[PDB]
Parts: sequence; C-alpha cells; structure tokens
Amino acid sequence: MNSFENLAQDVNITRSGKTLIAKGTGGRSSRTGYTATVFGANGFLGSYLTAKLAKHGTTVVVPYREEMAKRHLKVTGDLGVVNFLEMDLRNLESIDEAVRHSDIVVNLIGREYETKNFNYYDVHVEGARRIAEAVKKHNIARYIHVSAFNAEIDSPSEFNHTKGLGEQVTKDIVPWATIVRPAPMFGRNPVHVIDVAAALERICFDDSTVAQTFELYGPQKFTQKQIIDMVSAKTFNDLDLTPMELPDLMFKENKEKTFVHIL
Amino acid sequence: MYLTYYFIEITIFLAILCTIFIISAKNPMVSILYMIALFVIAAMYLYLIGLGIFSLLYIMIYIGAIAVLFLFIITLLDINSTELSVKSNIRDLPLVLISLIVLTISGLMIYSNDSILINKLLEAFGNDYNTIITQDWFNIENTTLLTTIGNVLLTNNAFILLVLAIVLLLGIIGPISITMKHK
Amino acid sequence: RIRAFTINFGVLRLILELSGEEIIRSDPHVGLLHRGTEKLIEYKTYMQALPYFDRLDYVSMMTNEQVFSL
Amino acid sequence: MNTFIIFIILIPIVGFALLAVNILLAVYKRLAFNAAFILVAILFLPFDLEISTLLPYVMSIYLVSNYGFTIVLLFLLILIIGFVYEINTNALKINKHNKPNTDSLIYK
Amino acid sequence: MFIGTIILVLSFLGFVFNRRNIILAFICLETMLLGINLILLRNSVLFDDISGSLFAIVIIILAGVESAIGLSLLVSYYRLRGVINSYGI
Amino acid sequence: VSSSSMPTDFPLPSQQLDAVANWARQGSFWPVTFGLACCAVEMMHVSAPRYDQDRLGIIFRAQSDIMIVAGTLTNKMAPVLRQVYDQMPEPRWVISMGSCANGGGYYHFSYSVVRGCDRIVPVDVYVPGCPPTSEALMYGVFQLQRKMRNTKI
Amino acid sequence: MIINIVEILIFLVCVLFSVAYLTVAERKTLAYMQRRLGPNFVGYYGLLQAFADAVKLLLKEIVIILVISPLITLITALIGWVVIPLGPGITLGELNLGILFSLAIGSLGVFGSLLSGWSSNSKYSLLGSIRSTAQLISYELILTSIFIIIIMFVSSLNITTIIETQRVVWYCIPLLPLLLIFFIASVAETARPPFDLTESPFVFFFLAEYSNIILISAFNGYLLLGGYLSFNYSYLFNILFNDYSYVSFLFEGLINSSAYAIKLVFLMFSFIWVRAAFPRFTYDNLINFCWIILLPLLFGIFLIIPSTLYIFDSFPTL
Amino acid sequence: AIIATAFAETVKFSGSKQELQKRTLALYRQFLRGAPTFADLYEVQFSIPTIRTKIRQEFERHRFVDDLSIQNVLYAKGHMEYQECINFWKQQAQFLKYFPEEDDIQGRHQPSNFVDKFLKNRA
Ligand SMILES: CCCCCCCCCCCCCCCCCC(=O)OC[C@H](COP(=O)(O)OCCN)OC(=O)CCCCCCCCCCCCCCCCC
Ligand SMILES: NC(=O)C1=CN([C@@H]2O[C@H](COP(=O)(O)OP(=O)(O)OC[C@H]3O[C@@H](n4cnc5c(N)ncnc54)[C@H](OP(=O)(O)O)[C@@H]3O)[C@@H](O)[C@H]2O)C=CC1
Ligand code: SF4
Repeated sequence: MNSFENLAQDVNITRSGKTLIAKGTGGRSSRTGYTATVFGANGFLGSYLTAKLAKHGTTVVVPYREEMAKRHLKVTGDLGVVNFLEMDLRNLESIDEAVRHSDIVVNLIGREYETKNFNYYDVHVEGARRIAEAVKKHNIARYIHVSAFNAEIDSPSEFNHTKGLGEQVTKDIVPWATIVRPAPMFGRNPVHVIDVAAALERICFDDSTVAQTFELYGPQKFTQKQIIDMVSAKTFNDLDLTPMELPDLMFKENKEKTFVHIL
Repeated sequence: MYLTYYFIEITIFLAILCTIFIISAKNPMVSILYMIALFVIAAMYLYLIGLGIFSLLYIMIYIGAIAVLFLFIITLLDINSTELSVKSNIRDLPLVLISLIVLTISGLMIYSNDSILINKLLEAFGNDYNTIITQDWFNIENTTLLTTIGNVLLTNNAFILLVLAIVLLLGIIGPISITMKHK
Repeated sequence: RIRAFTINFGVLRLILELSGEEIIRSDPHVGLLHRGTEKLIEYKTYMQALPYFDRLDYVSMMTNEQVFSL
Repeated sequence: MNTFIIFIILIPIVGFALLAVNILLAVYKRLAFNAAFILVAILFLPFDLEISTLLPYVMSIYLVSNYGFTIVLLFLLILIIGFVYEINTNALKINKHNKPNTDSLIYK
Repeated sequence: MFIGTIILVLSFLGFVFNRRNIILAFICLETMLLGINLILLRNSVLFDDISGSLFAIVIIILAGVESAIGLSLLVSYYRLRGVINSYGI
Repeated sequence: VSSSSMPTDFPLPSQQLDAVANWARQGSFWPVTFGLACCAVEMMHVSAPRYDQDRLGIIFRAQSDIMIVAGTLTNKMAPVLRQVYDQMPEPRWVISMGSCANGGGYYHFSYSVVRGCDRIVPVDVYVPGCPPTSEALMYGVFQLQRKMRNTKI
Repeated sequence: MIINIVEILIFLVCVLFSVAYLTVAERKTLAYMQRRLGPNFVGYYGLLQAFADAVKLLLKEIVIILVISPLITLITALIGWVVIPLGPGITLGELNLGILFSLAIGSLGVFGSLLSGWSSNSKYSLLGSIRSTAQLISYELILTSIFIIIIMFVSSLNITTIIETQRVVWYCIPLLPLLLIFFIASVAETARPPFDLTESPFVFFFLAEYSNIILISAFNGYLLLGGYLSFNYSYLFNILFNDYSYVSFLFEGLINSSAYAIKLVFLMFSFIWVRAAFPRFTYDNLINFCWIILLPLLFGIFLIIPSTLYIFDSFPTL
Repeated sequence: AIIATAFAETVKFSGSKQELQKRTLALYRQFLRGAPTFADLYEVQFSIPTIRTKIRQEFERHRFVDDLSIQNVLYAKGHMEYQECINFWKQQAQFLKYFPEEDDIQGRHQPSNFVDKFLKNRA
C-alpha cells in the first residue's frame, strides 16, 4: 500500500510548536497534517509543486488571481485537500487571510516582463516584502522564497537586480526564511522541473535547511548552440537527489506481389 | 488603354512558368494541380484569341473529366516518387540545352516557304503588323461556331462521327475487358 | 493473401477487419460499462438489492425489476 | 469595363477575405480497394464525352433536317449496344461472400 | 504558335527526363495534346475556318478515350503487382 | 525604480477583436456529450420535443469547448475519458451529470469504478440526482452559462 | 463605372443574404416538421443566429492545400450567379453561351471533395472521400444529359432565349418525368439525405453547400419551370399605367423577380421537406440507382424526343 | 463466433512437462520478438532492452514452479497477456502497470532497518 515517501516519520513537530501526526498510510485519502500555501500555483513550477504536495494529503492553500487557470489543480488532491481563495498582491487583507493557518508557505510569484500594472520592482521585491511581512506577522515556520539564478543585488538587468533585492528584503525581515535559486528549467545548465519540485518538497519539511541559500543546477553545463543542435551554497547532494540528464529527457517487392489489391 | 495590349504574351510567359512547375514538384498531386492551372491558362488564351466556345469546352472536359480522373487515380493508389535532386538530374543538362534550341527553332521553321534556312526562321518573328477588320453585311442568322461544327460533323463528315461512335464504344469495352475478372 | 485493415468502429468499442467494403470478421469489445453489479448484490438484502435491476437495461426498467421480484 | 468582369475578379477577393479572417481567428494543430470504385470514374469519361459529341447537334438541329437526325440516331444506337454490354455483364455491381452456397446436407 | 510549341516541347522534355514516378508521364502526355490544340485552334482562327476546329473537336474526344484506356491499363499493371515502382514499369 | 507608488489596497474581483467571438460562444453552446449510461437518455429528453432547449441554442445531437460526463465512469474508461477531454480547445469546461458521475454514486464501493470524474477531469458544475430530471440538467447548464459569462476570457 | 458597380453590389449583397437566411429557414421548418420551436426567431435580428454560429465556427481547431480547396469550392459556388437571369435580359454579365458556362461550373464544383480527403488523412477516410467524389460525378452525368434534352427545344445556349421560348408553355408540364428525375438528381449533386452515405475551412464548405443548394434551385427554375414567368399580365398594365416610366419598369421588374423567387422558394422548401421524411442510401444502392435503372430511361427519353420533333415539322430554329 | 481473433490459440492442456516447456519456450520467443512493436505502439519513454529484461525477469519469477497444472494456468495467463499486448487492446496506462519502479522515484525515506520502518510505524 501507498507509503509516506514524503515524510521522515509519523509524528512531527513544527518549529512554532504545533504537533502534527500523520494519519493512516500515505496516499490520496490520507492527511499528512501540514497546511501549505503556494503563491503562484497556477504557474509552471507551482503546478508540479502542489502535484507532489497534495499527493499525500497536505492541505494545500492555493491563492489564485484568475479563476480559469486554477481548475486543473482540483484533480490533484482529495476532498478538502486543495483549497482555493482569491487574492491580489495589492490588497493586504487577502495576503493576511491566505496565510492564517499555514504551516509552510512558498512564493513563486515571478514575472519576466513589465506590465502596465507591475514593473520588475513591483512583483519581485515588493510583493515578496508584502507577503513575507505577513509571514513574519503570523510567525509561520519554514518560509521558502524561490528566486532566480544570477540574482545579483546590483546588475545591469532589472530582473536579476530586483531578484537580488527581493532576497535581501526577505532575509532582512525574516531570519528563518530559506531562499532557493534554481537553474533554467525544462519541464517538457538547465534542470528538469520535476527535479526542481522534488528538491523543493525535500526543502519543505526537514530541519537543518533553515536560513540556507540553495543552488539547484543540473549535472552538465551547456551553450545555446549545443542545446538547439540537440533539439534539431547547497546543491542537490544536500537533499539526496540526482537530477536527470537533459539529453535523455530531450525526446520526451515480393510480399506486395502476394497480397491482393483490386479484390 | 495599352496596359490591355500585352495580354497574349503575358499568358505565354505564364504557360512557360506553369510547365516549369509541372516538371519540378514534390508530390504527385502538386503536379496535376499545376496541370489544371495550365488548362485554365490555355482556356484564357483560347477566349483571348476569339474563341469563347472552346474555352468552356476545355473547362468541361479537361478540368472536367480527365482532371477528376487523374486526381482520383493519385488518391486511391500509392506511387513512389523521388525529388528533383541535382545528383540524379544534372547529367541530363547538356542534352536539354541542345534539344531546347534545336526543337524550338525547328518547330518555328515550318511556317515558311522560302529556301534559305535563315529567312525561314526570321519570318516567324518578323510579324508586327495589324490586320484590318472590315464589316461585311452578308450573314443573316447567328450561325456561330458550334452550329457549324454541328453541321459539318453531321452532314459533310458524318462518317467521322460514326467511326467516333466505335472509338467511344471501345473506351467502354476496354476497361471492362481488363478490370473485371469475370467469374 | 487477403490483407484486412482494422478500425475502431451508448458506450461501445467494436473492432472491424475490412477487406474493402466487406466485413470478413467482426469482434465487439464490451466491458467499458461493467461496474460490478453482480457482486454488489451479494452484500445487500433483497429490499436493497431491488434497485440494481433498474440500473441495468434501463430503457425497460419495470420488466427488469419484475424478473428479480419473480 | 463591363459588369461581367468585376464579379469574377471580386469573388476571389471575397474568398481571400473570408480566408484571411479564418487565418486571423482559428486554432491550429496502402489499403486495397474494389474494382467497382475505380471503374465508376474510368467508365464515367466515355459517357461524359459522348454528351459533348451530342452538344454540337443540339445547337444546329434545324439545319440538319431529316439527315443529321438519322446520323445522330445511328450514333446513339451504336452507343446503346456498348451500354447494353456493360449492363449485360453486371459491371458496376459489387459482390460479397454472405451466401452459405445452399448445399443440401449429404449423409454417408 | 508560341504557347502551343512551348507546351509541346517542355511537356515532351518533362516526359523524357523523368525517373521518379509514372503519373508525370501521363500528365505530360496529356499536355502535349493540349499543345497541339493550341497551334491548331489559332490556325483555325487566322485562316477563317472550322476545319482545324473540326480536327480539334475530334482530338478532344481521342484524348479523352485515350485517358480512359490508359488508366485501365495502369490498373491492370497494379492489380498483379503490389505498388507501382518509382523507377518505372 | 528605487521605491514604489503602488496602493496597499484594491477591491477583490468578486467585490467589484475577441468580444464578438465570446458573444458567439454565449449564444451557441455545443457540448460534446459523454452520455455513457442511464443519464444519456435523460440528456436525450432535452433533445425531445418537450424540454427542447432549442431556443437559446443548446443542441445535444451529434470539437467545442465543453463536454458532459453523465453516467458511471468505470475502471476501463478513465484513460478514454481523459483522452477525449484532452483533444478539446483550450477555453474548456465540463459539467458532471448524475450521481454515478460525481463521487461514484450507487456503485461507489464496487471494484471497477472511478469514484467520480474528479479523479480524472476538473469539473465546474455538478448536477446531482441519480436520474436528475431534464429540469435539473438544464438548470445546471444555466448556472454554468452564468459562470462562463462572468469569466469573460 | 459607378453604373455597374452599384448593380453588382446589389446583386452580390442580395445573394449573400439569401444564402445566409436559408441556414435559418432549414432549422425552422425542420423544427415545425417535428413539433419543436427550433430557433427562437427569424427577423432582422434573425441573422444574428447564422452570424453568431458562423463566428463561433471559426473558433475550433483544425488538424498549403488545406487553404486552397475551401477557397476554390466557394468561388466555384459563387461565380455561377451571374448567368442566371432575374427578369428579361437582366444578367450581371450577358453571354450567349450561358448554359455552357453553367455546365462547366457544375464540372468545376467536384474538386473540393477530392482535396478535402487529403487533409488529415487516414486509409479509411481517404476511401470515404473517394466514394463522395464518385457519387458526385455519377449524378453529374444525368444532370448534363437532361440539360441537353431541355435545350433540344430551344436550340440556343442563351438563357433568356430559353425563358422567352418558354413563354407559350413551361417545359415542366410536357416533360413532367424529367422534373421528377431532375429534382432527385438535384438533391444528388448536393449531399441531401436521401442521398448521403458519404457524410454520415469548414465555414467555406458550409457556405458553398447552401450556395449550391440555392444555385441548383436556380438551375431548375429557369430551364424546367418558368424562370421569371408567371402569367401574361398585358391587360392589368393597360389599366394601371399610362406610359413607360421608371415606376412602370420598377413594377414589372418587381413582379418578374417575385415570380422567379416563388419558384426558387418553393423548390428550396421542398429540399428541406425531402430531407426529413426519408432514410439514407447504401452507396451500392446509390450507384445502382444512378446507372442501371435511371440512365437507361434517360437514353430512352433522349431517343423519344427528336423522334417526336421529327414526326411533326417542329425543328427549332436558332 | 466461428472464427477466432488474430493471435489466439485454442486453450489446450498438456499432459507432460516437456511439452509445456517447449510451449513456454516458443512463448518467450514470441514476447521477445514482439518487444520492438510495444515501444512504438504504447509510446513508452524508454528503451527496447528494458522491455526485454522485464519479459525475462517476469519469467524468472516462475522458474521453480513444480506442479504441472499450475504451470499450465501460468502459460494460459501469459498467452492471454501476449494476446492483449500485441494488439491495441491494452492502453499505454495499463502497459505501464508493468513498470512502476522505472518511471519515477517517489522521494526520500525508503525504510530499510527496523528504526526507519518504525518511525512511521511500518508505513
Ligand atoms: C409513359 C410510359 C412509361 C410509364 C412509366 C413512367 C416513366 C416516366 C417516369 C420517369 C420518372 C422516374 C422517376 C425515378 C425512378 C425511380 C426508380 C425507383 O423508384 O425504384 C427503383 C429503385 C430500386 O431499384 P429496385 O432494385 O428495382 O427496387 C425495387 C423496389 N420496388 O429505387 C431506389 O433506389 C430509390 C427509390 C427512391 C428514389 C429517391 C427518392 C427521392 C425522393 C424525392 C421524391 C419526390 C419528391 C417530390 C417533392 C415535391 C412533391 C410536391
Ligand atoms: N527558466 C525559468 O522558468 C526560471 C524561473 N524562475 C523563478 O521560479 C519561479 C517559478 O518559475 P516559472 O514557472 O517560470 O514562473 P511562473 O510561470 O509560474 O510565473 C507566473 C506565476 O506567478 C504569478 N505572478 C506573477 N506576477 C504576479 C502578480 N503580481 N500577482 C499574482 N501573481 C503573479 C502568476 O500569476 P497568474 O497565474 O495569474 O499568471 C503565476 O501564478 C518564478 O518566481 C521565477 O522567477 C527562476 C529561474 C529561471
Ligand atoms: S447516475 Fe443514476 S441513472 Fe444515471 S447512469 Fe448512474 S445510476 Fe443510472
């Protein structure tokens, strides 16, 4: 029968002091006991993330911006596992509401272009300042902020600059938050996306990853010409994972005389 | 108004182009599609010369039956076909460059009656002279072209229509002679 | 040699091997609406086993009810 | 510029417009046959093509009085015997093996 | 006479220089008959007679029955074989 | 830039070219029906002369952007159901008719049954009832049309 | 110049409208054949059905040739509208060989059925496209042969010449069996379901289908039934009007187009009326019906007509 | 139903062990020969040698079966599985029932000793 390959144990304590006991065997119908809030779970990494997270029965709180991008997240969990409630980055009260009962909480709110509504400064450092100030307000354990590779505090790019700014602000206000920096991602060097989500779930739950910056980069380093010709800190080894190779993933007369043709 | 002058030489250039796209194509259906393009460029030329009746007969039987026939055959049959590669067809080029010259010039030779062999060719191109069209009031009923074909096939050449019956007869007997396998 | 091609002709899957227009052999799949109603009535009393019979053959339901209640 | 020719210039424009609005608004992304199927089209042509041999008579029917009549009658009567050839030979009918051949059961 | 001679010569060399399939032979043969018609019909117009058009309306029919016969010949060739070869018959 | 001028408050979306194609999607609605058991006839009672829904424009007679799961989804068919759900255009919905199609139903403890199509497809409206009357199915469709219009994708 | 572009504007816009209101008329009358309301309404707002589903039809998915066959099918279906006359001598282009044109375009209309089966090919789907093609050409034969035996009485390829010849008596009433077999050959060109095995970019086939429906209705209406002719109406005018004026030419063009449109509308209603009542054909039955039984009758009618013109003087003069 | 389906055989029960050994031998030859068809047909991610080593290790599982009639039912079940697999009756989610260990590693903490079993009370 399905087992908690998620967990290390059956009775676990969190940092804030709440006691969490896993019920039954691992599987869809069971409950691990953790409550997780995944900001940006409509997106491309968060989909695999709360696929793995709501697989065993952690009550996943999904904050959504649009009502139609969230619908395929209903089938990844049991009755009462995945929970949808709308929020906006602008309205304080919805961020306040979304992290009231969470044990762990992650953001992957990251946008590669400016909108008429949000520049680079608005979604990366300032939204993260906002939601992580709420995390400090409620004393939620295990906050995780996923960032970008090449996140320098001062850089010609504004994206990378503001990713570094978001890292510095969330490290400033919360000391116990963990900030993870993945490589380029190829779901279907670069890292496969199920490997990034596997690494993130193994970040989520254990002790001794606290206040630790992580580099999640794949096995072998590439150039863009090499990639197109193929088409035509702590690493993985902290959390006991081996990332998949990009090349293996990349694919993912007489008889006619004795047949009959005019019938 | 003399935009409307070069209309014949235009369709000549289009027919050259269209046969270049006949004999250089990937699929076997792309060639017959440019072939029905060739039939309709022809039918435009036949209207252009003064024969409105024929152009529509060419549409009726040449993008009519025999088109549908060839499209049909290429559908329900498999036919291997290679591409026009340079490694298999550049060997034919110095024969084509001779035969183009010789066959075109000789096909333009016999419209002449001199005996010089250079004045024979130069009467094919030396014709830029405008025929004068007079009105004679001798014709009283609209015997157009199709009436006269129906008068000549039926009285003066009734035997050609009557041997023609045997030819169409044979075109019915033949495919039943072959493709049946009686019993 | 006759070479027949196969096609995937309520809920019903049905394999047809065709030599042109003619059917030379046919093979109906079935089971895509098998839901185990014969085993479930062993765990239900007769008063509770009664609706399992208008579940099956639903177009003429009272006759299917009647055969069990006879 | 008469009124016939804008129409057959203007319609390919209407088709191109109804096609370009489709390219603007859409979402993108051997077996053996019977002889009757090939024979319908192969044999269709000599029956489509006597019709166009019949087209010059029907326009000039008044001139060829009493004589082009008999020539057309003989032409058609030569075509009818090839027609009765194909309908005597059961040419278009497609057959199958559904009969058990109706052989009586013989014992010992 | 240009359009007829050009269709005839180029269709002829399209017949002669194929090695890829069998149908290009058929359709180049058919466009040769078109090329003969394009010369004949203009000699009918320029001489003011129907008798070139008489030979035209006869050779339309003979091109038709030619196609009917020859495609039944191809189905004879295909029934016994499996697939018509690339290189030819 | 160095700082922000963004508001710390904004109303919720509930608290607050393309258009003619969405007007077309409203006034015509062609569900590729997955009628697979008992409820498929009750769906055909919409197509019957009493409960037509001919007037707004739902026609159940048969590549659109909604399907309707109606009847018990067995073990054998869950890949076939998902494969039919996959080759639909992207702005897609599904409604679950009946009680055998949401949470297993009458056959909930059988071995060869999927306990509702929530395990397979993401469903947006449920029409409950074991034979839910054409009344209830049509009312579910009206609720779903309200949801589709409030989307305004 | 302006004189003729306004004219082709009015004609194109009227025919483009009428083909779109047929898609509503078919839904309505088949609703009331089976005692349903069907579509809600039919008015000026009534196009917004056929508009709205013609919009939404362009929102599904499809899976250089695929571009061309819907295009040539629709332009072949649309160019044949000039040659019908709508009144005496009213054509959008006047040509003495209009039947030869009409016949050549009934010949051009077969190609989209070929080139539609190439797209998204399978083995069995390709065979099905072959069957639809062969029934289309098979009934095109008997179509063309009866065009001949109609213009045997005219001996002219002009169309207004046919209808002005038809002034004394319609061709439908001597040759009534010909009307019957043309109506079935007319729902044979199209895929109407007594004759629809082989059905049972899409917007172009959808439009061109109904355009062929109403256009072969027109081809019935001018040669078998009276084209624009209803009655003599010489006596009513001598009481109404005093002299030729633009009001008088308006009133006569109006009643001529009414007499043409009533033929076309009753025939068009009869297409939808023969849709509902009958099941469809086996394809062997379709080909057997075309060749073995109906076409010997067609040779017989073809031999009996010139002999009847022969027994009396009665050859028609051009 | 007069005629059978394509690759079927009449189920018939041998009286000796050597004839059964010949039949299972021919059967492994049939699976191993049809193994390149299954990768094309069911669209698997992985290589043909992994299909072949699985067919081998699924016959390793019943190598030391003594009783004749249990070998008989085991042959009949194996022929039914070949029958379903060589056609398109099984789909690509029931063909991958056979490979659960290959597709994905579920996560950390596969318990080996009694302590790792016992921290989540034997899972
Ligand atoms: C004057 C001397 C001679 C006297 C005789 C009169 C001859 C002149 C009349 C010629 C007109 C012929 C009309 C077409 C003939 C149809 C032939 C027919 O109906 O039966 C043959 C055919 C089946 O062939 P078979 O194997 O023999 O079947 C035996 C079953 N009894 O049947 C079939 O395959 C199909 C049968 C149905 C055909 C399609 C139906 C189309 C529906 C349209 C019906 C009319 C609708 C009219 C609408 C407006 C009415 C107001
Ligand atoms: N190559 C890559 O993919 C890389 C990505 N990353 C980072 O990892 C994280 C996830 O990766 P990726 O899948 O690519 O990113 P996503 O595609 O998931 O980013 C979109 C998600 O974030 C949400 N988002 C962005 N801005 C806002 C905003 N103002 N308010 C609410 N939601 C917002 C989006 O909301 P909605 O659903 O409405 O669109 C959506 O949920 C990101 O933070 C990214 O910066 C790290 C390095 C490289
Ligand atoms: S939901 Fe009810 S009526 Fe419908 S199929 Fe299931 S059991 Fe039958």
